[PDB]
Amino acid sequence: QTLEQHDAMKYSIIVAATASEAAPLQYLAPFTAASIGEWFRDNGKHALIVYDDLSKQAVAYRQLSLLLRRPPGREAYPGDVFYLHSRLLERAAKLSEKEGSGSLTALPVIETQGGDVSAYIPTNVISITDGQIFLEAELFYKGIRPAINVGLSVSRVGSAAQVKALKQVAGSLKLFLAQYREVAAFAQFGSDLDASTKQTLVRGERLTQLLKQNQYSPL
Amino acid sequence: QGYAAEISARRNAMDNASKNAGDMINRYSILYNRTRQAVITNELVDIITGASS
Amino acid sequence: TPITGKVTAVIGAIVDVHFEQSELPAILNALEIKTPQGKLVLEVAQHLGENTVRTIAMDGTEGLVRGEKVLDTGGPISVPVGRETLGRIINVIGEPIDERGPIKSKLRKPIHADPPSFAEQSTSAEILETGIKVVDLLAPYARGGKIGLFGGAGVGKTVFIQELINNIAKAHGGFSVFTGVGERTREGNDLYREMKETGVINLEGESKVALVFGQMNEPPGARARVALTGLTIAEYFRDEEGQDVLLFIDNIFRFTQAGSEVSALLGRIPSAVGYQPTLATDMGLLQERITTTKKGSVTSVQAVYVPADDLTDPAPATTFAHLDATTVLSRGISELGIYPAVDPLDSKSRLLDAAVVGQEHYDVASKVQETLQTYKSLQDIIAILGMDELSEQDKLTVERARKIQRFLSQPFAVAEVFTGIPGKLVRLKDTVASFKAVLEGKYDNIPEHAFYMVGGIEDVVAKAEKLAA
Amino acid sequence: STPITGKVTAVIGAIVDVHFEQSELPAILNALEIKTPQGKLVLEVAQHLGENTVRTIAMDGTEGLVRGEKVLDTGGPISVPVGRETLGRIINVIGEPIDERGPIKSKLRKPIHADPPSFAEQSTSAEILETGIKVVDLLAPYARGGKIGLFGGAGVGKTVFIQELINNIAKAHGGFSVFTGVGERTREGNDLYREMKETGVINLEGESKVALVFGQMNEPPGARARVALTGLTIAEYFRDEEGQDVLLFIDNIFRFTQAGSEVSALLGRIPSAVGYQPTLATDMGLLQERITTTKKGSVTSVQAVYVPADDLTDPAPATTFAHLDATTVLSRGISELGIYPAVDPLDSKSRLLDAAVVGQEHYDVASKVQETLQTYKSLQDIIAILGMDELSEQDKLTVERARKIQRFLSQPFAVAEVFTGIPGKLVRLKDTVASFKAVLEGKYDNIPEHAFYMVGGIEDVVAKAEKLAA
Repeated sequence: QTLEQHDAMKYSIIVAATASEAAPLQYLAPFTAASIGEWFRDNGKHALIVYDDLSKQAVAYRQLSLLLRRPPGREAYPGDVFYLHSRLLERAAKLSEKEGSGSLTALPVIETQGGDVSAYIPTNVISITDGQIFLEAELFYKGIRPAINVGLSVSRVGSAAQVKALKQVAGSLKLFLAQYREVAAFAQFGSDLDASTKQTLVRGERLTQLLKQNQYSPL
Repeated sequence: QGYAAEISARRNAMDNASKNAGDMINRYSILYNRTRQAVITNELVDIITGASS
Repeated sequence: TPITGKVTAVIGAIVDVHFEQSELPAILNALEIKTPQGKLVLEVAQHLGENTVRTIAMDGTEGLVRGEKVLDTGGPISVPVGRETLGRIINVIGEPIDERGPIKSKLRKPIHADPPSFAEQSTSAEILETGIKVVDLLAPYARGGKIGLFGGAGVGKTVFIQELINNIAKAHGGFSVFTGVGERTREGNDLYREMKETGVINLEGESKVALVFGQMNEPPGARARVALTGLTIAEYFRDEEGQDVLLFIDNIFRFTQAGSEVSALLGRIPSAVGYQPTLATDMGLLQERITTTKKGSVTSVQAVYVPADDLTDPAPATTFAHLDATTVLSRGISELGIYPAVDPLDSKSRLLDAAVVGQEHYDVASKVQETLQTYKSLQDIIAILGMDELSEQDKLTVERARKIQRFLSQPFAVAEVFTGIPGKLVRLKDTVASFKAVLEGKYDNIPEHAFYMVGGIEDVVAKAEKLAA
Repeated sequence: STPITGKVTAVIGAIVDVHFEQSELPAILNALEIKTPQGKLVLEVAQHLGENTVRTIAMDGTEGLVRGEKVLDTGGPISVPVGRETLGRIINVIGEPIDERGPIKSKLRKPIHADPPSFAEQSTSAEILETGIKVVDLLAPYARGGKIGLFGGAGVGKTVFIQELINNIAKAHGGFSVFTGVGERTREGNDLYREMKETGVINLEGESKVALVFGQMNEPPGARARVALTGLTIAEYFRDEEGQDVLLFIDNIFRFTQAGSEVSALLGRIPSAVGYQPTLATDMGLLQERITTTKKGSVTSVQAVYVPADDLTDPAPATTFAHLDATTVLSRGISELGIYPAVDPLDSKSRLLDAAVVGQEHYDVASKVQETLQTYKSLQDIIAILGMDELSEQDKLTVERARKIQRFLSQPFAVAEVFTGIPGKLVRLKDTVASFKAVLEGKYDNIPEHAFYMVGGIEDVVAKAEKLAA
């Protein structure tokens, strides 16, 4: 409905396997959504696939595997979860111009289990992916919403995926923020602060407010 | 007089701090011990799971 | 039926039958085993083949002699329903255990039913007041909404629900359903007595509630399908009588727990922790048999007895998926002495948003969250050192937040007896005003003793005057 | 007797059991080819279940399979191609051109499996392979015929670091190289392929000074596991039977461990600790031991390693720490400080580094550096609460020297374009020894912290000091 209001469902397709719908159907749902994307990609049309939630895919495949009583991997997620996810994820690519240029872009989405990213399924995905967008719940309460913890977020493709104008402007944004984070931590141990640290802090506070995002606002 | 109070207060305060930290040590120690036990349990469950399958 | 069998095994309440013919029941069919315990109603869940099923037993097992005749009664059993389910407390079988004698059948419906589809949805986002201040500010209800409590061990789970019944269910019609799975019998008697007294059960008239109660002494297999029966009564009201209903479940942890127990016996390999591999599916089915439809909008409030807390235990985690609002109640906040014991940093509703329930309302709530989050954050440093070894600005924030924390109390009006303190009910309209003032620190000048264990802002002020004497 | 025919009996994912006919004895570690319209599916024979029924692991997808399907047996390990046609072609798990530059093989093939050389054969040369990278050269110098291990977390400029090494070490290196990618991204493959066409290493007219074996992460675990054996054998052919020195590169070897864990699990071997295979030690050992300096040549492996969630204790990382001669560990904290390379000096250790092995002076300079940093780390706690209180004149200097040293580690990368955009600095061995000595002596203690930031040699330390000065 939100999509229809914003009339973006003149191009949004929603592939669903609701929690009611079968665990075999849930397992099959990501791979067939990918196939729909590949058709767009093949045509040279570009699209982007959000996989919400892949964690529940693992539960479904787990149920399946355990009722076919195959030897499961750690955390009972069968030891071939990586194979399922990897084959799925490497299908999203920006193809060559001998391949019609078409690019399916993928955004996999895993739900953190108390930030337990050392869990088998989150660890596997992190290795596969080209970025991490770790969010923080505490920062949600802190008022940000969307609330992002950018210290544990990476983009390993660098500024080649960034807009050229934006590469120039946000060049030292990371450095300022990095200094802000460090100074802010230090400041809470109540040590007396010199002007050089408080330059950072004062600048830093303005930056923090600049970062904040409010739900349902594009720009 | 002020100075004497200043250094005195620092001693008094730093002593009270140490006591409070000891209590937090105890609280996290119990949590640490519990977390050890739970990990052991989960590892054993894994072994059992493997044999069972 | 010529589908007769004998009972090959009785391993727990998961009996196995061996039909003597190659005409077999199907899965979710029902069997009646004639025993000196009367009929026992069981539901076929697996076919282990060679005309030997493995059946969940929905009526308790014991004293069963092996090789006892079975008869196939087919399908998911159909209870007898009407508006004469109202004012009846029913056992799993569907028999009035408040003993008004048999329910007048109108429609008899199978205990297992299919969950309505994505096309049979109806989208709602309504305002509904709970008469609880903290709830109103953080998570204001809707008219089909599915709210869930994640109450700890006896955190006044019953008291909370009773308060909700006392306010909300006398402010909602259509019908309302109380279903208590694995309920504590004495607590149920209190509810039953109270209900008849407050006319919620009126037996001279009609009751605006119907009741299902399944005790926790009922064997596991029974407890699992106490839920399915309740969902059918709810569906009868929701669908065929079309009403916008209500539903209470206490606890749906008992459903999950029952599933975890049976899993081993059924031959299923119990997934993580021990919960059934079918935990996800079964939670899904139940919650899409409780989902809002365009034939009726059913507000559900489901109590999850999180075992030893830890909500990343698989069953609470999968509960979170199916609730539009949650009101996590936790022991820590209980320890802080605040009643209601609702976590203020762990309540959410999709309805809370923007001007959906007022931008100003949303702004006030946002500020409460930031302040509290800061306040919780600095608890380490403040305790090890003092609050004086943090900034004056921070000290104002902290002092304001301690007050807010104390203010959040609002004595219960259904545990008014138990607490001793007469309850307090605070309007949503009042709530916006009250918190707005406090955020501006207007009333941050009057005792924190005054703030503690009292409701309304006006009550705080009056208690300041009382204290001053 | 019976023809060399097996009939499928159970396809349960990758595990496929085959039922060779009564009267024929199979052998283990074989390669079974089943001619399928999906190409010939290769199954590596992994158990005997007796009565001529095998249980085998697949190397490729098992869709469409029908129980009853005739299975030829090669009878031994997969036979790859070796030659100098390998040099400048991309090969896949089954030894097939995926660069599609036609046939690969000289006139010879070799099996994927090979065995660790004898104790006499495995004798290594302690010589110092400098790279021109100060943090590496000083604090964990790479060594000839070595088994370098580029431990670090996830993508902290991990790709940048390795790539820089290819630029520095590869061009420098006299021998050939083989770049093997074990379960790495098809973006990463394309970048590497493109990058080395750019570096000209991959010369598409005539031989390339590298060979390539790109196995990517999409591929099933079985293929991910026995990609390693393949790449290793190509290098062995260079080392042995062409004599030619090599300098192997593998990426990322945690994927090799991970791949093996999974197919242990699938085979029904009751897993060991943290789901890692029971045969973890010996399989790692088999890979490493096979790589050695024989009397026929010398191979210097540089194997990238991913440390999942900075978990070192995890048996797969913990086992590799033993297994690799010249470690460099990149730590998150150092990365965040903006110090790129993010190699933590305390955690970067190489077999060669001590006394006069790397030069007595070099050793002493490096001993002083480590002590200075270690104190600074301890002092962070003191500074955190106390600040300047209980900190002497000496402590402030130690903080400052450590900070100057801290950004002295930071050194540009050639690769850096969109990662930084500052071309790499290759610093002579003599120059690095001199520059750290000067700092410690306090000859560069009137010099700002940032004047060591992203500098190279002695000229550079002074030059960036000058730039701030004016």
